[PDB]
Order: sequence, then C-alpha cells, then structure tokens
Amino acid sequence: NLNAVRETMDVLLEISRILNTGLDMETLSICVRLCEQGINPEALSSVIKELRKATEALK
Amino acid sequence: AAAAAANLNAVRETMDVLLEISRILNTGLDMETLSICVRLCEQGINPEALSSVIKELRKATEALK
Amino acid sequence: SITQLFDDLCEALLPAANRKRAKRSLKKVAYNALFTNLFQLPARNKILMLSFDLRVGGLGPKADRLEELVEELEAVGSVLDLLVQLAGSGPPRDYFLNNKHVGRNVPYSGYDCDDLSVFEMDVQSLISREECLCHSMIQETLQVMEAAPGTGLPTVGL
Amino acid sequence: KSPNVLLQNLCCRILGRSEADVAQQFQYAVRVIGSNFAPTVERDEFLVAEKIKKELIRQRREADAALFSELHRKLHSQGVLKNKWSILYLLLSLSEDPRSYATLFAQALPRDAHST
Repeated sequence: NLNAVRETMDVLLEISRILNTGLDMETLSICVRLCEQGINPEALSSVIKELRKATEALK
Repeated sequence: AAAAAANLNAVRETMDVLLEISRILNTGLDMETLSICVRLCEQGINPEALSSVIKELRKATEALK
Repeated sequence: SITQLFDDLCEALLPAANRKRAKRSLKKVAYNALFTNLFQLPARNKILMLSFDLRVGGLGPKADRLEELVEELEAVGSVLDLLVQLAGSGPPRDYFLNNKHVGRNVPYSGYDCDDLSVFEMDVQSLISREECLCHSMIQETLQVMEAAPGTGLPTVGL
Repeated sequence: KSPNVLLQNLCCRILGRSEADVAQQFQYAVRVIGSNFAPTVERDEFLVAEKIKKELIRQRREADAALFSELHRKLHSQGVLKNKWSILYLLLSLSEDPRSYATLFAQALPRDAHST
C-alpha cells in the first residue's frame, strides 16, 4: 500500500505547486496526514497564514 | 437615498425592454436567465462563444429528460 | 499523534538559524488561531473557478494540466480544499512550441502575428530583468558606500 | 460578482440542478468561454440592428420589424447599458423561427487588420 500512498501523495504536490501555495514537500506531508485525521480544512488555512505571519516579525 | 433609487428604476426599465426584444425574436430565454446573460455581456465576453454554450446546455438537458 | 503533528508543523515553518523558546511561543500562535474559526459546496468546482482565471490571462495548457491531475486523483477530497485557500500566498525553453516550421502534418494557417507578438515579449522581459538587477545591485552597495561613517557596518555597531 | 462564479449560475438555470451536482458541464463551459474571452470582431450596434430587421422581414413579420426600431431606441434613451452590441448579437443568435448563404451579405469586420 505504501507504494500507492506515495504516488497519491506525489501527484498532490503538483496541484499545490501550480496553485502557487507556499507548501513545500515536508509541510505537505504534515498537513496531508493531519487532514487525514479529520480536522476541518477551513481552519488550517488560518494557522499556516498566521505561523507564516509571526515568522516574518522575527526577520 | 435618491440617486440609489433612481438607478434601480432605470435598470428595471431596460431589463423590461430587453425582455420585449427577447420575445419578438422568440429566444427561449426568460426574465431570470436573461439577467445572467446581460451581466456577463457587461464585463466583455464573446457572444459567439457564450451563445455556443447556451446552444449546448439546452441541447443536453433533453438527453437527460 | 495529533498533539505531535502540530509540534512537527511548528518546526518546519521555524526558519533555521533562541530556537528553544520560540517553538514554545509559536505553538501558542498555532492554538490561539486554530480555535477562532472553530468558535465561529463541492470541492472540484473551486478548482475550475481558479482554472477559468488561468485561461483568461493566457497560459492555457497549464490550466488544462490542473484539471488533468484532479481527474486522476479521483481513482483526499478535503486536502485539495485546503490548497485552494492558500492559492495566492506563495512567493513571487521548448522549441517545439508553435514553430510552424517543424511537424509531420502541420495544417495551413496563414500569418498569425499573434504568436510573434508574444514571442518578442518573451525577450523584452529578459532585457528588463537583467536591467533591474543592475539597478538592484549598484543600489544595495552605493547606499552603504556613501553614508555616514559607520552606519551599514555591523562591527562599528558594537 | 465575477464571471467565473456567474457562469455557474447559468449552468444551474438551463440545467435544473445544484452546483454540487452539475460539474461536468461547467467543466466544458470554462473550456469554451475561457481562451475565447476577448471580442473578435469590431463592435457596432448599427450592423447588428440591420440584421434583426432583415430577419423579421424574411418571416413576413413586417410589423415587428418596425416595432424593434422603437425598442432599440429606448435602450439608448435610458442609458444603463454599456455594451449594447453584445447583448443584441446574442439575442439574435438564439432566435428561432415560429414558422442559406451569408458570405454575400454584410458581415462584421475582422479586427485582424489592426495590431491588437
């Protein structure tokens, strides 16, 4: 199965690359596995945009 | 106020005249659908392209009925 | 490990170099912002509404690719519903393009002048990039070369 | 609204469905409308008018051909319509006869002569 769940995870990177989302390969597997738990994705759109916001105040 | 109610009148007029040109030409459109095709044509869209779509969705709603 | 998957997420977005207390404070911003939405429509349609806006400004084949993958991703729905939210947050050849001079059976077209007009803009942007660099390279260093003694220097700030 | 969300209302008016149901057609409507957005012919309401009269005369309905001339002036009288060429070009195309050759008669200009 791990061969299938690798391909399905590899295709999903491209549709996140042309949609111009800042999610790299590591943060994607984190968010995919976290969405795979059952958390509502309308909220995750806010934590990433805020974690990236407080990260910019440091630099 | 007033200039916001004078515009709602000059639009109900034009949307009532375009419905007259629509029936003497015997387009199958009605008052609800026709308000969608007018808004689209305001932004700027090929009426040779938009009419091919309507001539198709109306051509597929029969295969399902 | 939902209590840990938020701890590994907070590490990736942390830029590499106190790196031991910031992670403790950033995990607050993750929780302080996660429960605001929780206190307070199909999936594929939201892609097409973004597929439309692609084709309008050119770049047709890319839009024909975005729909090509979501068709094979069917044979997970809540994952693509997360990517469409961050669509605008990201950071800002092939000779077998139009090339009516190569092919097996190329159809008759007549002059276009709408491919050569978007083949000189492919070059005009090149000469306008390598010119902003020379505007953003002589400026970044002349702003320090000519200033008060000891402004841009970090060792003098000690 | 935006034309992308507005195209989906149309697919729900013609086909009686919800936007979660009909999504194959709306995939075909973005294919045609998109990449064909810009108008391809020079725009003039005069030529399109002289073709809706020529059409209602051809059906022996000579009385409605002189009524349209009074309805086309009212459109200019009120003045809430910016592109009057487009909406008439479309209403003419969807016209059915209640009851051949067109390279001889007047056609719109091509816009290729200009450097668009």
